[PDB]
Amino acid sequence: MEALVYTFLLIGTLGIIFFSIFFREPPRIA
Amino acid sequence: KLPEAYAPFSPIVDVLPIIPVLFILLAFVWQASVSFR
Amino acid sequence: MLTLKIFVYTVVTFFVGLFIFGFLSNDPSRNPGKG
Amino acid sequence: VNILGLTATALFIIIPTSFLLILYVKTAASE
Amino acid sequence: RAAEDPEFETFYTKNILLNEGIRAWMAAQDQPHEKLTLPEEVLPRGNAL
Amino acid sequence: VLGAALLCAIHGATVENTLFEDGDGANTFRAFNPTQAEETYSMVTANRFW
Amino acid sequence: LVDDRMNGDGTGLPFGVNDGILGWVIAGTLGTIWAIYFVSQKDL
Amino acid sequence: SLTLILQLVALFAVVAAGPLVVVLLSVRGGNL
Amino acid sequence: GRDQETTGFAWWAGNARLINLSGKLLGAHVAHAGLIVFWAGAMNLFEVSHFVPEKPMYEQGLILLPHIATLGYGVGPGGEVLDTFPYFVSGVLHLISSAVLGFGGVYHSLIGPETLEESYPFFGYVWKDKNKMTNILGYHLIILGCGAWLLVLKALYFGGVYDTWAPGGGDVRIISNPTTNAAIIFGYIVKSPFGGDGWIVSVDNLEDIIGGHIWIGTLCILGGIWHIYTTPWPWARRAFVWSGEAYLSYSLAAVSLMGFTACCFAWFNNTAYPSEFYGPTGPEASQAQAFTFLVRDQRLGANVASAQGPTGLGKYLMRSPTGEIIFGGETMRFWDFRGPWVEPLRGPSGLDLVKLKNDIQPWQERRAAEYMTHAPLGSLNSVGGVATEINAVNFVSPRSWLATSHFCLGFFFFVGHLWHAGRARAAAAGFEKGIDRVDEPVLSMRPLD
Amino acid sequence: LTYDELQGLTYLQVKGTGIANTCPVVEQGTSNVRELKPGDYKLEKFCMEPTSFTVKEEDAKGREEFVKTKLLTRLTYGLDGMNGSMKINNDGSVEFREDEGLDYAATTVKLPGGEYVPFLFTIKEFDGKGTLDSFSGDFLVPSYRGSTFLDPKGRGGATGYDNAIALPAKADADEIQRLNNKSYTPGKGSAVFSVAKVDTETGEIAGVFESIQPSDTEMGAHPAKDIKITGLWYGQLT
Amino acid sequence: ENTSLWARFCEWITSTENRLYIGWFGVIMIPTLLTAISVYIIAFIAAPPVDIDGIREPVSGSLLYGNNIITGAVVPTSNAIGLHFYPIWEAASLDEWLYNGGPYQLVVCHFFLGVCCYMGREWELSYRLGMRPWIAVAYSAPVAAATAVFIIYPIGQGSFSDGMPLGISGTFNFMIVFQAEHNILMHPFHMFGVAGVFGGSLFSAMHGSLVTSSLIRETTENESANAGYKFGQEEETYNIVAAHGYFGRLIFQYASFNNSRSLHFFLAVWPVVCIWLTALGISTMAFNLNGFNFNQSVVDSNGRVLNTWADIINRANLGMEVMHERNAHNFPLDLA
Amino acid sequence: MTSILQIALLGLVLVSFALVVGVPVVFASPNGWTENKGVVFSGLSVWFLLVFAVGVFNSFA
Ligand code: CLA
Ligand code: CLA
Ligand code: CLA
Ligand code: CLA
Ligand SMILES: CCCCCCCCCCCCCCCCCC(=O)OC[C@H](CO)OC(=O)CCCCCCCCCCCCCCCCC
Ligand SMILES: CC1=C(/C=C/C(C)=C/C=C/C(C)=C/C=C/C=C(C)/C=C/C=C(C)/C=C/C2=C(C)CCCC2(C)C)C(C)(C)CCC1
Ligand SMILES: CC1=C(/C=C/C(C)=C/C=C/C(C)=C/C=C/C=C(C)/C=C/C=C(C)/C=C/C2=C(C)CCCC2(C)C)C(C)(C)CCC1
Ligand code: OEX
Ligand SMILES: [Cl-]
Ligand SMILES: [Cl-]
Ligand code: NA
Repeated sequence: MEALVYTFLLIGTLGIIFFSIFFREPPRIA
Repeated sequence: KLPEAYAPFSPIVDVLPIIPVLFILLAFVWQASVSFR
Repeated sequence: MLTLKIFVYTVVTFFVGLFIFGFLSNDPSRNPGKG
Repeated sequence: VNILGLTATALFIIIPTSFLLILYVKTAASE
Repeated sequence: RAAEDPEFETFYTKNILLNEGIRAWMAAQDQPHEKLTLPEEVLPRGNAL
Repeated sequence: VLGAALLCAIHGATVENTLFEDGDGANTFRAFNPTQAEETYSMVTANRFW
Repeated sequence: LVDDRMNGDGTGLPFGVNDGILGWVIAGTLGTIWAIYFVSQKDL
Repeated sequence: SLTLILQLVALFAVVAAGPLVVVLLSVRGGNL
Repeated sequence: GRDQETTGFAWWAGNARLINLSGKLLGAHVAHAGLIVFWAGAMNLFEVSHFVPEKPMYEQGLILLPHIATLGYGVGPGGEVLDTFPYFVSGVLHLISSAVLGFGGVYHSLIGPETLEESYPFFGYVWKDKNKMTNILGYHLIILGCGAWLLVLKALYFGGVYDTWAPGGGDVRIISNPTTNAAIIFGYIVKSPFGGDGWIVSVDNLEDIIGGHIWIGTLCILGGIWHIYTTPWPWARRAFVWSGEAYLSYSLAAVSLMGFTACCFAWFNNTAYPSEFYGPTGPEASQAQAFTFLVRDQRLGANVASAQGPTGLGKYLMRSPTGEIIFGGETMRFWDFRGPWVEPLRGPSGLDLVKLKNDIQPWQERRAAEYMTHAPLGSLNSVGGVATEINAVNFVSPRSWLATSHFCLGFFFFVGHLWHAGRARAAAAGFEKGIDRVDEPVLSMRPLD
Repeated sequence: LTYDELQGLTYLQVKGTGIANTCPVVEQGTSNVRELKPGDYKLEKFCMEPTSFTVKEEDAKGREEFVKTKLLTRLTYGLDGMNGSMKINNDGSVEFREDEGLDYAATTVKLPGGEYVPFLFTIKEFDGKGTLDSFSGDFLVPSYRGSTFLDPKGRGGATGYDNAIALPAKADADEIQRLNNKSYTPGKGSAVFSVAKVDTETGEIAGVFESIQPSDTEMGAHPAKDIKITGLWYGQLT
Repeated sequence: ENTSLWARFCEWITSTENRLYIGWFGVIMIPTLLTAISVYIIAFIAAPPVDIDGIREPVSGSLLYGNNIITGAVVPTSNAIGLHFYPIWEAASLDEWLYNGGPYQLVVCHFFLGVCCYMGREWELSYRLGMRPWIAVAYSAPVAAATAVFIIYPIGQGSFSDGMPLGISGTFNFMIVFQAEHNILMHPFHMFGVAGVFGGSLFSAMHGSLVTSSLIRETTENESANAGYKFGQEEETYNIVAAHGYFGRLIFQYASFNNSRSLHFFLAVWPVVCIWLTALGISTMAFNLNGFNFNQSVVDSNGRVLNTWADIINRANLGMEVMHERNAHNFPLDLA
Repeated sequence: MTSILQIALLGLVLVSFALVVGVPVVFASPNGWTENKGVVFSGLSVWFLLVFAVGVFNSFA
């Protein structure tokens, strides 16, 4: 049960990392 | 120990290894004397 | 295990060869500089 | 404990996530 | 889990043992007001060290 | 503390390596004048790199 | 012995090649990449 | 002691040598 | 000297000012070589003046006298020093030669020609002159091959060198029949660097060492002639960067690798770094403690073959993962250690039980006890032992000093290689001073990075 | 490999090969076995090499059997260099005694399911009676852990806390088999040896063995399992 | 039209239009780091216990074996293996490879290769963008530190069991045993490293606070001040002169950094050189050079030892030493 | 012969110190090298002579 929670939290953090990398707001040269 | 004929020069032997350390400090002295030109 | 070792040797050799011949492929010319 | 820690973790995730999602979605609708 | 299973070891349990060693070997000289004169036989130690 | 040391090192390196030329000479520390109204390093290039 | 193992550890083995097929696949992979790079040179 | 005195004399001589060279080149012309 | 206005280099980069001054660069080099030979001679004279005959060299904080003793000067059987006059002569010769080198360096730095290209075309060079660069490299390769052959001549005809593997506890030996087999020689260079293999640090006999030096000398001379009579091929001319800073970066990477390797030689090798002069290695000291506590309890009547520790593995003897009989305890990690005092006790299966029961020599026992008490563990204020031991003995192993210093030097020279390789690439490409601010490349690139 | 050619190789070319864990094989000789001179012999260079580890196990459906394992430790399970004496009579009766040597090897196997079974593969103090084709006997199986072994909480038999001290109010009356005592009572194991090959020119004997012994009890804890070791054995006489 | 296969592959590899730059350092970096990441995640979740000390006494390490995020670790390789390079194909079975600590060596070797090629890739992208190349030199300091704790210290100690465990409580165990055996707190290189991290925090806070203090008014109070900066604006967003004037009036009008480039060079060089020093300290204590041993340094006229704070530290270190590896030592000296 | 060697080595130390202090001074002096040629050559020659003399007298001391 607790291993489920730990693995879920770790993969959720990694998903946030993935989204922040590949779906970031693009910096605009303007 | 040094050879017996060279034993009285042991005091000046004991100072020599620091002279390479003194050279880089001498470079800094020369640069200060030219005001770090 | 020997099959695994052969496969890993092939993989490592492939990537190392890519590295070596990539820097052999006129790499100092791959810059945006002038001259 | 096994279940009170579970609900504490779930609430600590979801409620600030809800707050952040509310603010982000209104901002992104405002471009 | 460690109390009901003698084969369960983690780095956390190793650190707990190390903390016990720190306290026991430090207290006598580190807290003189405690007046702790603990004989060597009661000090937690490992094998041959 | 460790992230702040990382930030200090990485920001100093990024600024020092994204500098504009701004003057002839291999000593870049003389290419900055404190009374100037332009950036001395390329934020666009630093952002692209990182 | 109760089980099989390569027993290649130690012994000062050249590139860790306990079977000549390993040296052959190393040479083949390196030579294939070299051949691609060589027949593909003067193309930049 | 004689050993310590001679070590100190040698130390002072070697320490003063290079600075004396720089001082002499400063007061005697230049090109340093 | 020069200023920043005419060179573009500040005083803290002032040596860069003489990148394109051949004569002054030569003067800096020759003065520096004089400095190196000065340190060699002065440190050697310091070590012989502080040398005390009854104690072994490693107890006296000496790092150069072990080198000359390994060359085989002034020592006898068992590493016992017979005369320190060869060491004194080495120190004096270095200290005198340093004066000539210093005079040459000071001359070429101060009043020599700034550039050698005009009046001395043999010595004149530009960094882009790849033929002249290969000529200089060839001359230096020939000199290095002659140095390796000097080591070979000393080993074969000029008294030999110290063999720690000689029977009875090592002695100075003439090396007859060096290992010239190419398979054996280049196996070392293609060995793994890990435990049990050790790459080239695991060379364990003077025959292999001297045969490898014959190979290195001949290859260096042949490559020197090759570089004198050849020009770099077009693939090399496209692969490399042809400038003084780039050449310096290549040398920095090479000497960083050499410094790390020398660190590992000092820490692990007991053949080229005999324990009689350098003290035991770490593995040697651990195995010596295990052997001493084996022989003591054997003398106390205990059976060292059936005795098991708290874990059940065996207090004195256990098995390596490949089955060899090895010393028990944590020194199992050092089960691949080989030393002159333990290899007579090893049969094909490892530590032989009947040899450990009956065939233990007094010199082996004395070396084991000595090496147990002089393990390479100490503090940087030279307090011997583990960090918890009190200030009683004054000992840090020369192996420890050499390994620590040369790992540090190898790491800094790796960093310097990175610095100079990057700056050489950036200077060749033309943006070592910064972005042009009018032709910025990223502004010409497609967005979204 | 024969013992002669094993001694004909050096430590450098044996190192890393695994041969150091392998018993010598009597390549010469004959299999008559009874064509051996009877008498009193000094058993010397006794060596034992397992070829299989099996663990007695009980499944859900009610079937007991010796299941196959995966050897977790490396080639450290060999016994060699043991000494003793053995008595051979003209009728074929044999008595077998092992005095001392490398007569113990800590081994760990993995059961299907991921369970670790550590045991002490030992043949020490082995009394064996029988015939030349088979003799059975008993040997002492010591405790896996010595009395000074400490658990991850520091508790142990001849050294330690004797209670869980991380719990200021929980060490009493329920973890008695965990903290109140750490038992190191020794066990016994059964073995059957069988001579197969013999050479009377040199006195070397060899054969197969089958042993059943208890595993580790974890210092008075979770009950031991029965380990069945089949393997080869070798030795020299007088 | 440059139709060659290798030319097309090379143009894709060295392309600056990829979202993440690959380069020739990246073609080694990406597979090694992906291998290390995969094995680390799988081992951290579900690896069986590892006999780290080689005394047949395994350490669990993984979540499925009862660890939390703090106590979970990838356990270092068995002491019986030492430095002997244990890959999967050198094991009789995956179970033996897991029991003996093979995942640790796999992850450490691939991580070392990946971070070296990460540094090279940093140089490569700086070169392809027309930048100055020394961000890789700055990144060499954490690379040196990781190499020291994962490779160099196991080399000097003779066993990968002495590597830092890939975990949090494992890291704490590594630190505690390291202090017990080497007195790292009394090591000057470690003191320089502590000064470097503390100074890096101080200088990061100082520089950020000065730049934020001298920000020029471009927005309103209802808007975030960050909105006063636009990405790619030519002009400076803060008053360097005002920030320098405040700093000079704060401590000393001299000993300042009115040159912005000199200031940023200082910010780069201080923590990097100090982390270099402390990584070298770890690497030297790998060969047992240790921190300052001042035990029983102060004695009175009659020779009685006057204990000091160094002696109190020594008592703590004795408690640390007599408890680590409680069953692994058979002989009094901890030479191995 | 030992006293002769000691006197020669003392003179060598003095000449070495004189060369160390003077050769850079003469080299970097304005037109100092073109005027002190004889003095510098005499110092170098007496230095080499003293080195050879000490080396010879070592075999007799
Ligand atoms: C074979 C050695 C070698 C060579 C020949 C040079 C040559 C060059 N380097 Mg250098 N460099 C190298 C190694 C080398 N370096 C290494 C090992 C590093 C350190 C990681 C660097 C880092 C580097 C930097 C950062 C820079 C140079 C630059 C230069 C140029 C000017 C140097 C100058 O004026 O310094 C003058 C000398 C000083 C200012 C003295 C510095 C004080 C030092 C740190 C004292 C250290 C003493 C310490 C006790 C030693 C022990 C430490 C440790 C081992 C325990 C010159 C062409 C410059 C350049 O790029 O110009 C084009 C430049 O900025 N180099
Ligand atoms: C290993 C040490 C080393 C070496 C061999 C050199 C070599 C050189 N440097 Mg220097 N330098 C060094 C390190 C070194 N440096 C470091 C550490 C720094 C940082 C401060 C610098 C920074 C630097 C700058 C800023 C510049 C150089 C330059 C020079 C060159 C011209 C010398 C000159 O005109 O000085 C003149 C100096 C003097 C007149 C005073 C010293 C006189 C001598 C040399 C003292 C030696 C005493 C010695 C014991 C006598 C031996 C006598 C013999 C018979 C035994 C010279 C080749 C210059 C250059 O590039 O030239 C174009 C330049 O501008 N250097
Ligand atoms: C490869 C280098 C090397 C090695 C391995 C050693 C090894 C040895 N030497 Mg030796 N020595 C060397 C170079 C070396 N030395 C040099 C270059 C000199 C000239 C100073 C000497 C002169 C010397 C003497 C005069 C003596 C020794 C002694 C010793 C012994 C003890 C050393 C000790 O106590 O250190 C103590 C530890 C240190 C001093 C730490 C040094 C820290 C580094 C170098 C500084 C780092 C820079 C700093 C932290 C950051 C600032 C950067 C920049 C601003 C500068 C040891 C066997 C002693 C002995 O027993 O001889 C018989 C002795 O009395 N040596
Ligand atoms: C402060 C600077 C410093 C100091 C004082 C030293 C000092 C030392 N280093 Mg060094 N080192 C340093 C910088 C330094 N290092 C740096 C910057 C690097 C690169 C990172 C290295 C790389 C390095 C390596 C690779 C090695 C040393 C080693 C050594 C030791 C012996 C050096 C030696 O024998 O020279 C060698 C001298 C020469 C090469 C000059 C030519 C000598 C000729 C060929 C000798 C001929 C002898 C002949 C056979 C005699 C017989 C004659 C006749 C009868 C035939 C010595 C303690 C060695 C050591 O002990 O390992 C731990 C070693 O292997 N160092
Ligand atoms: C474990 C087994 C492997 C052993 C490892 C060591 C092998 C020896 C490698 C030494 C190569 C010496 C450097 C030559 C120049 C390298 C740069 C280059 O190339 O520069 C390029 C340069 C440009 O013209 O080329 C040239 O000058 C000509 C260079 C000759 C290239 C050598 C190729 C030899 C044969 C390769 C394998 C046969 C390949 C066939 C495979 C096809 C599919 C089966
Ligand atoms: C360029 C330059 C530089 C550098 C310089 C140099 C590096 C120099 C040097 C030099 C050198 C490197 C020198 C050496 C020397 C030597 C001498 C001078 C000697 C001698 C002799 C004697 C006299 C001895 C005696 C004795 C004996 C025989 C034995 C017994 C003891 C005794 C000691 C007595 C600088 C940085 C500054 C700055 C810039 C410029
Ligand atoms: C004496 C001795 C010996 C011998 C040794 C030897 C024989 C050695 C050698 C060796 C060798 C024979 C080596 C070689 C090497 C090589 C190297 C080290 C390399 C390299 C290079 C590089 C790094 C490259 C890079 C690149 C690429 C990758 C591509 C692109 C371009 C370029 C070119 C940049 C012995 C041990 C026996 C014994 C003891 C002593
Ligand atoms: O693993 Mn971690 O801690 Ca370095 O000492 Mn030996 O090993 Mn173990 O004991 Mn002490
Ligand atoms: Cl621990
Ligand atoms: Cl131990
Ligand atoms: Na212990």
